[PDB]
Amino acid sequence: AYDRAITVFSPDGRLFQVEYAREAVKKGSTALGMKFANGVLLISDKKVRSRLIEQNSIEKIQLIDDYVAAVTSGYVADARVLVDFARISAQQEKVTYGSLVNIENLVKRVADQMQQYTQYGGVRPYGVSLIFAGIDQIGPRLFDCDPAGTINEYKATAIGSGKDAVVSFLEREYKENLPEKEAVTLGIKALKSSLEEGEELKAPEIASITVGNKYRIYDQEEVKKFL
Amino acid sequence: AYDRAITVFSPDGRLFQVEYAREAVKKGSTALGMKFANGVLLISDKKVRSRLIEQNSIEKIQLIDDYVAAVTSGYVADARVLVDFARISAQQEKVTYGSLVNIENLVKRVADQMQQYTQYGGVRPYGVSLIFAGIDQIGPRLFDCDPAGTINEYKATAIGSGKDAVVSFLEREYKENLPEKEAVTLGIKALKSSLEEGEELKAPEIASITVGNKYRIYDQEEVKKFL
Amino acid sequence: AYDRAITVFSPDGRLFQVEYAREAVKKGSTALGMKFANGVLLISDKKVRSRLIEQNSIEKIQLIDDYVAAVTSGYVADARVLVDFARISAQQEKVTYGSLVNIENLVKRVADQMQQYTQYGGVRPYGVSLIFAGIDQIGPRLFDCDPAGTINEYKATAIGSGKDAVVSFLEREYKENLPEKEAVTLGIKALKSSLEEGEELKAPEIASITVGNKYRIYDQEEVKKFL
Amino acid sequence: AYDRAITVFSPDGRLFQVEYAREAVKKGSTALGMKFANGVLLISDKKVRSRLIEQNSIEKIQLIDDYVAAVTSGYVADARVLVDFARISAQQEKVTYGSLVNIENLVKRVADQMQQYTQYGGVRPYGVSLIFAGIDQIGPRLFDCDPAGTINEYKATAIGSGKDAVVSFLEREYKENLPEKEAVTLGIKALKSSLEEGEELKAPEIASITVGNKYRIYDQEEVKKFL
Amino acid sequence: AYDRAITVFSPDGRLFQVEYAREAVKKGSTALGMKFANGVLLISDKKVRSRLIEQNSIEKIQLIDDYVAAVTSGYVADARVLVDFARISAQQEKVTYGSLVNIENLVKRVADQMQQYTQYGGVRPYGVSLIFAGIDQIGPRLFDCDPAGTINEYKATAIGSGKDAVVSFLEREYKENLPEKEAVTLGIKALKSSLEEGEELKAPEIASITVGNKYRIYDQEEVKKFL
Amino acid sequence: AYDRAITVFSPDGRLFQVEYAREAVKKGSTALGMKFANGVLLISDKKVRSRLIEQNSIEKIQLIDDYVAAVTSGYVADARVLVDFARISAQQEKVTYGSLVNIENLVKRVADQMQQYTQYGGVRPYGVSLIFAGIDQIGPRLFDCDPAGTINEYKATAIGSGKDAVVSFLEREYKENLPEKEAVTLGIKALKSSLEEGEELKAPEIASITVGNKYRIYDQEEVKKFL
Amino acid sequence: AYDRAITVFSPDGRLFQVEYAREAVKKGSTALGMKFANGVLLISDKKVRSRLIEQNSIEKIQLIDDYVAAVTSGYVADARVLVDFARISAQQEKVTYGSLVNIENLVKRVADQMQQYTQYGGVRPYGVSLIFAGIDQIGPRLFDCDPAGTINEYKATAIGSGKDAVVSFLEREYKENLPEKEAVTLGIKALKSSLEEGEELKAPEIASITVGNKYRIYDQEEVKKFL
Amino acid sequence: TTTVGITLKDAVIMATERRVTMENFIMHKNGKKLFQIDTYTGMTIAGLVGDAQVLVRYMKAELELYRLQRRVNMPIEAVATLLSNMLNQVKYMPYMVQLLVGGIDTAPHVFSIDAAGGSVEDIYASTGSGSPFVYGVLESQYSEKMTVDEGVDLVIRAISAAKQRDSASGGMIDVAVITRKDGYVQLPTDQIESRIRKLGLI
Amino acid sequence: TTTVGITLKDAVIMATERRVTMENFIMHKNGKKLFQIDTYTGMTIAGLVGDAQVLVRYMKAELELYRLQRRVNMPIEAVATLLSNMLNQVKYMPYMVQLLVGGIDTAPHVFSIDAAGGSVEDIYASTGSGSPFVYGVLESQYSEKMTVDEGVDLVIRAISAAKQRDSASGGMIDVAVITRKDGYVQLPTDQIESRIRKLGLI
Repeated sequence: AYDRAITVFSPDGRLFQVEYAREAVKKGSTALGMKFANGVLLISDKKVRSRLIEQNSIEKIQLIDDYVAAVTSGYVADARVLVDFARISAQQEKVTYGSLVNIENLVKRVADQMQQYTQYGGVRPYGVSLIFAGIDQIGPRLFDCDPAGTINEYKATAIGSGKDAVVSFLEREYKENLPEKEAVTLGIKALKSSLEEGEELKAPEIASITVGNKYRIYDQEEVKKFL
Repeated sequence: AYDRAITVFSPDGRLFQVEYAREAVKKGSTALGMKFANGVLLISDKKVRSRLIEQNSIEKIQLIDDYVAAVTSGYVADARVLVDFARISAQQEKVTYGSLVNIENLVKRVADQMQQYTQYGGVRPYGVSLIFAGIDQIGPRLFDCDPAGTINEYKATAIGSGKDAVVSFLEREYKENLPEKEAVTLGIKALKSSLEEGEELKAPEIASITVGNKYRIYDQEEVKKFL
Repeated sequence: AYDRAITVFSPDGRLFQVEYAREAVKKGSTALGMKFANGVLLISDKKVRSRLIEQNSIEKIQLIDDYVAAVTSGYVADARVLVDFARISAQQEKVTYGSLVNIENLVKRVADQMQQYTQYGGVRPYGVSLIFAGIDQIGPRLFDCDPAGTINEYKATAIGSGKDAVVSFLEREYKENLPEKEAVTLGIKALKSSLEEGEELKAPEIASITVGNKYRIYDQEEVKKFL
Repeated sequence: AYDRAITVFSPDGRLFQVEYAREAVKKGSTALGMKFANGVLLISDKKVRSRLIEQNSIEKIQLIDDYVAAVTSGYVADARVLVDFARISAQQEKVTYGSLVNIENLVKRVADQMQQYTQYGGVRPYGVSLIFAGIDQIGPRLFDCDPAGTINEYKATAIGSGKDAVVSFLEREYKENLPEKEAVTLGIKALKSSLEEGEELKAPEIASITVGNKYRIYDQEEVKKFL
Repeated sequence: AYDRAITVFSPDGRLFQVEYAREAVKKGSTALGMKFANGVLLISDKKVRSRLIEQNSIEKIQLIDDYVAAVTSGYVADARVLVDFARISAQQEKVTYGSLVNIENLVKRVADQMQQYTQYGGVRPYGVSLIFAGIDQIGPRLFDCDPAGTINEYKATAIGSGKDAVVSFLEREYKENLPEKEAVTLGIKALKSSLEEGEELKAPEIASITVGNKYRIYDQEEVKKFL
Repeated sequence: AYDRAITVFSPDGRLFQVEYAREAVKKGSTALGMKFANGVLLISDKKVRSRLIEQNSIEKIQLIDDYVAAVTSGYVADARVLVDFARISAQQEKVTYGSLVNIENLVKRVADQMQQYTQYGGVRPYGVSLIFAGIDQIGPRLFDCDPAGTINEYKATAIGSGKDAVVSFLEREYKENLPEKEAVTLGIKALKSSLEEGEELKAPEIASITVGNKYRIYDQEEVKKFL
Repeated sequence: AYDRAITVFSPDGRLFQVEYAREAVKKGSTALGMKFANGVLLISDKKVRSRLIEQNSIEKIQLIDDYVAAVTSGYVADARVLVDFARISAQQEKVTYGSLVNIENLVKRVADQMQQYTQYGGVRPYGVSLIFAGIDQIGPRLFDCDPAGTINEYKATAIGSGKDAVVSFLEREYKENLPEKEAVTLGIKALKSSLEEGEELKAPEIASITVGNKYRIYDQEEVKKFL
Repeated sequence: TTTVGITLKDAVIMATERRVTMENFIMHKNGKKLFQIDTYTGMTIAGLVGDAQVLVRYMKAELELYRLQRRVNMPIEAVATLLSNMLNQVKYMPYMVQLLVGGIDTAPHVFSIDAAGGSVEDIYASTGSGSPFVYGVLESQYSEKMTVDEGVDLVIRAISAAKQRDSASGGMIDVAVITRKDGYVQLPTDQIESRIRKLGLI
Repeated sequence: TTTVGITLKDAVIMATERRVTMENFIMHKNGKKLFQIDTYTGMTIAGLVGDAQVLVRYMKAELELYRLQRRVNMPIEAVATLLSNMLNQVKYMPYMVQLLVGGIDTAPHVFSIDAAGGSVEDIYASTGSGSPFVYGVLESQYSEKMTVDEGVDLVIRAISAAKQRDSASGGMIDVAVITRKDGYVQLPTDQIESRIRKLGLI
């Protein structure tokens, strides 16, 4: 019908394959990011499925460079490809101009790559949602990207299965210009509010950056004294 | 049947995929543009969906150059690609000839790009409607572009979901050679007339240009003293 | 069946997609051209759909060069592409030989381009009908082109929705070697005879050329004193 | 089934698309050619559909060069492409060898081009039948070509809708080594015998060539004194 | 199902399109070849369908070079393409090595070309059967080729509609090392035995070659004194 | 439906062809790998199907280099292609940088190759699961790869038909930092626990590596004194 | 369904087109190979279908080089292509390194070529099974190849329709390190055991090679004194 | 070869001679070196004849195509910019030409373009082997306040001086006058012949 | 090599000699250098034989193809323009030729084209090593008012002078006359032989 390949419009004007790729995002891990006073932070949920898995490869926050980080949801194999594309794109800008001035343009290049996979036949769209956060010449930034390629800027946002629960919590409790300690505490509470009734939060990964400094990844002990 | 891929004519001679792309336009935001005395203005409706969105990335008027602006409706990811194409096309003309003499030719290049995506198999058409406005050697201009690639010049026009309501209002109240203050006031009234019974107009973005000067984006306070 | 893609013959030997493209021509605007004493003229109907449209971009007679003009019917976006192809093809001949000797060869190049889009898979045919008129080394010429690529020469011909009504009128009243004033008067009468019972003729565009001179576009006032 | 694209054999071993292209030939104009004493002639029927058509572009005998002529039936747009291919192919041989020795090789190159369009997917076959006649180093020649690419040599042959009626007449009255005047008279009688009971023959085009001389196109008055 | 395109295996492991191409071979003309004392001969049946066909273009034995001849059955247009390929392939070997040592390698190159058209999608197989005969460094050779590409060597073989009747006759009467006069007489008798009860044999074409000499085509009178 | 080609998303967001490729993995041989004190080992089950097979080509542990080994499950022909790709990729890194620092990047290159075969049409995904083990600059590593391209690090893992039985055993008995002798003994017990009730374990292949040394393949006698 | 083109997995994880290609192998001629003391031999069954076939082109053992031979079953045209590929691949190794050290790598290159025809769309798999035997630096080798591309080493193996009957016989009577005379005698007995009850064995082709020497093809008389 | 182009208050005057040297020696006396390329644009050519004639045909096609699409004439500065891009793109396999472009879009302009694509505007300019003699005449006699008739006399005198001193220049003088009110007007040969008699240049 | 082409009131006269030098020394005395390429168009060739013969075959094919599609003969100026484009396109790997094209579309024309594609019209022109001697004869004796018979005598005298002074030229003189009323007519050798006796050029 109108649900197989992308280069079909539906009679009422929807791309079903793009919508079906959004369903794969809803089955990914839940992650969130928030803006605070002179900085931005990233929080991603890490659940354990077995004691035989080496805890360290569960890195859910990928550094695009020393000042830009990303978190992904959906198909991990598709997400890894997009993260590698972002890293190469970031270095190309640094080679051309000697610096990276606006993070939004780096996000747009990633979004353009995903958009072409929804318009040209012979390929399927990426089933990945991304959040970009970092510091550029204009200040702290926070972006999202969807399988279609839509880009928005946020003071706080979430992706994954628990996106609705986290966003609803931030819709009610989020405040601007908070200290980093307070913002991380609010983020943990927002993420906890999404856990299926009964499940307990397990030590997540937190990464934050402030103006002037580089990205800092929270150690497991520092994360522990937040729960 | 005749509704899947573009390179099929219907028995009565319609391209259903092009028509289906027009349905996606009807679900976009409502925007309008009007000609006034020695100038042209652009008005785009900006509705808020959450307090967690950074108000500034909602830029709905994109400057192709210092003298040409555009507004889009439909798929935002497809629209962003077309806007980037227009910006590169505008700079190519400036490099070749040292100046941009006719805006209509820039619009035609954009329309040619969208036309080829309705005739060559393996791709889907752009689900985007565009309005172009600016000052060239011949004077103030106002153009529209549709997913098929049709181009028309107007004294006043609108795109989006509320296109019928705005156009009907302009069909009855529009007057030529109005002052910029009066024309913006008429534009706000035309846009208000489209809001679903009950909803209140929220601060939109207004951009205007006059002969001799460059494009000027209205500040949020100046927009406020028009409602 | 045999109606989807072009590279299928029907059991009785028809190309349905080519025929379906002919249906799109029947929904276009009505235009006509006539030969007169030492010249040829082009008449195209211009109806108004709104007072918000700038009357000037409704140019329905496109000059291929200073001595060749064309009028199109059907999809305007497909027609614009073909007109641009004709203009480039005309300039290539002038570069190669220093002049344009036979208009028929320019028409054949356009027709060859449309023919390949009815034989090679992956594309759809152009839904455009064209009329070519001008002065070459052999004299005044008048040609037509169809979506399949058929070419014929005429003393008088018409295209569009009202093609049957205009042709029937010319089948009965057309005379050769008329003065330009008389020929334009006959053309207006022929075009009027096609208007749906009740509708009134509105100021059309008339372009004529005589041997020795260049193409002349009728001013709106000169057109007015013909109705 | 086995009737859509060419690169399918039918269970009993037929190419339906090739056969369907033969049906389009049966709807073309009727033409014939005959060998006579030291020469060969071409006769093509020209019927008039309107008095508004310029009688001169109805040229149904196309000269490949000064010594080879061709007549076509079926889709005129496909036929024009094949005629242009033959003209370029003829000039390539003259450039390479300084002369054209055998017409049969020129016909084979045309037939090879049509054969590849019945074996390679993505294209449809040409719906054209051709007759080639001329003088080469071996003498007067007469060939036919079909949409599949079959080539035969004949003392007399016909193509088009009235092919069966003309061939049956030549099967009974044709004689070899006739004078040109007698052969043209027999050709007109053969062509007349095909007209639907009631219709009257209208002035056709006749082209003949003799050994030593070039092709000669009959003037309309000389054709008239044969009916 | 498994009968449309070639790149499908049937559940029991057959290529139906290859088999369907074999049906087209069964509708071709009947031809045969036999080995005799220090030589090999080719016999092909030539039936007449009309007195208007020039008897000379009915050449059914094509000389690949002065020492190799071929006869084909099935689609004549496909067969002509394969014969041209063999002629070019034969000359390439002569250019590379200065001579042609083994005919079998020339046949293998032709068979490889037909094999690729049964394994790569987008094309249909050749509906042609071929017999190759000639003298090489090892002696007289006789080969066959089928649409799939199978190659066999024979003391005597036949192709076409009457292949079963001729082969059955040779299965019972064929003898080795016969004189050329006797072998041609046996060949005519074998071919006669296939004619539909009632039909009379008509003058066929016979070509023979002996070690040391070149190929010799029988004149029509010499063929006549064999019936 | 949504189960044929890859570039279709299912309505609920799954790639069925990727899932179907996972079923082919479940029919492969069972293999496992474990981390121990300063080392990592690989164990693969080798069953005998006939006494006519040369026992030596049953090599199930392939050395990517002197310090990295791999074991595969699923289609052996697809697995051999991936192993060759890994070997070439490993040597390219050594040529570029003079050494191999992180095994994870080599695994990622293999996973990227398999990911592109699940997103680009015209190909099918690899039906192969892989386990990578070796020593790099950071220490002993153990990785897995799936047909989709998912990568995880493990202290112990298994692939193949008996993957669930082996993993469940390791979920209960696995301990870290064991001596190589103890770890191999635990591995054999884990693998034995998967054999269909009744079947007896047959001499498998064991490969282990320790920090500082190269990979060592167990001789058949040394393997024997473990059962 | 899942049985047409290769790039579809079946729900339970099988490639039906690969399986269907295996059915074509079961309809081929029966061949076998055995290892003996310091050597390896090849036996292929040759049945006669007519006395008109030249007995010599029935060569079923093809020499890849002076030390490697191959035998094929299934489609002879596909098998001939693969044999030519192996011969060119063998010479490329000799050019690069000056010698051929391991036969297994030559077999792997052939198997890689067949594997790509089961993963890339637009082609069908080879319907060929192969057995490779010869002497390399490591000693006598014996390999098989299947349409999928699976490779195994054997002390004795068989292919074709009678593969099950021959393998079952070798499963019970095969012994290692036999003299060449004894091994050939066992091979004939194994092959005889497969003939349909009633049919008598006919003189087959036997090729054997010993360490130090080259391949030797048995003369028809030497084969005769084995039955 | 001698070409000259000058600007006045509302006019552009361009003039060249006709001598062409090919395979050495004077083989053509009445060559063409002044071309109209648009409604209000002219161009003069110096250097290799083959390269110059190709460029003239290119500019005629480009300017006509530009006029049809934009419904306006190409501005004179845009004409020079387009020529500059084409010549610079092949600067290492270049056209061996020197070009002058003059016309009126809203004001009179004269542009000088070299082989490498260097374009610069000037009130007057001269190219060819006879150009330095022309510059001497213009340096001492040109005035921006001259009338059209006086300007025509000046270019005739300047080229006549070049013909006396440059052996590569000669032949009859071609003059074109460009104004908005009259368009591109090529002066008749009889008028220029009359002018030289009245001026005293024989 | 000596080729000449002149224009008259309604006629074009072209004439060349036949001497060909290859590997130095006179190896051919009866070469062909005058070709008919259309119904009313001729061409003469000077320079390298290989390049010239290739161009002649190219022009014959192009002009015949142009005639079949346009149903009219290619104009003489269009013939020179087409040749100019081909030569200029490969100017850095050029044809080492000098060409003369003459004929009548509605008036007589003679065009001279160099290796780089420079084309210029003239009333008369000459190419080859013997051309400067021909120009001396034409400078002092040519008149636009001559008849066809007088024009034939002039080109015979001019080439005869070149044969006396240019060692690269020689052999029998070939003459072609082009008119609308007779088409392309190559004068018989016996007539030219008679003319030289009557003219006194031995």
